[PDB]
Amino acid sequence: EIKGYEYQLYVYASDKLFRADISEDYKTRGRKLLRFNGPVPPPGGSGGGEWEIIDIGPFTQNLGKFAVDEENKIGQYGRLTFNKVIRPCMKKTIYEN
Amino acid sequence: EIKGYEYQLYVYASDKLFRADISEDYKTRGRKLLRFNGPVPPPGGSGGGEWEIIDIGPFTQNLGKFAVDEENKIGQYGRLTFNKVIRPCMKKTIYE
Ligand SMILES: [Mg+2]
Repeated sequence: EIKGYEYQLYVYASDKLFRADISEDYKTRGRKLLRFNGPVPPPGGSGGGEWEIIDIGPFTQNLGKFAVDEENKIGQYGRLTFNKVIRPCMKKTIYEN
Repeated sequence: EIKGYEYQLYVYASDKLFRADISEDYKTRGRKLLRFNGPVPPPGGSGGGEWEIIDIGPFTQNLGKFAVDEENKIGQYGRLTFNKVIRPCMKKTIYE
């Protein structure tokens, strides 16, 4: 049976974007702020669309390897070694309108 | 009808966690790194569970208000005024 939930929210406050991580008890509906960090970059890039959770199989792992390979051309964090992609992996599909 | 895709990935590299935002064009299949940011905290808390996208209706807006009200007790960023929660909003279900 459900023990509770964790939520990850992108919340604007004072015109700035933050990531908030919240825990919630199923039985009491009592809530806890786990983390509040930012400002964070907005999700996505261009175009409207709907977000979905996808699995983290080989295709998603190779997207992570792509991202690290590209970042290593930039070098902002030094030379990085890809380890793995973790859940959740989110995908937005953008339809031409 | 499909223009392309965007991905938001949590990727460990050199044992540090980063958020990577990637675009993919449907017609060319080309991929672009939009943003790479971190180190970031891992999503969720301890314990496993399954993630889903939820809507940003009143329940979700009130979670955002909860968060801003709580953060305003500490004040690491000063005093904040809640504006809104945007998409995507993610929910992880934890089972007993
Ligand atoms: Mg959907």
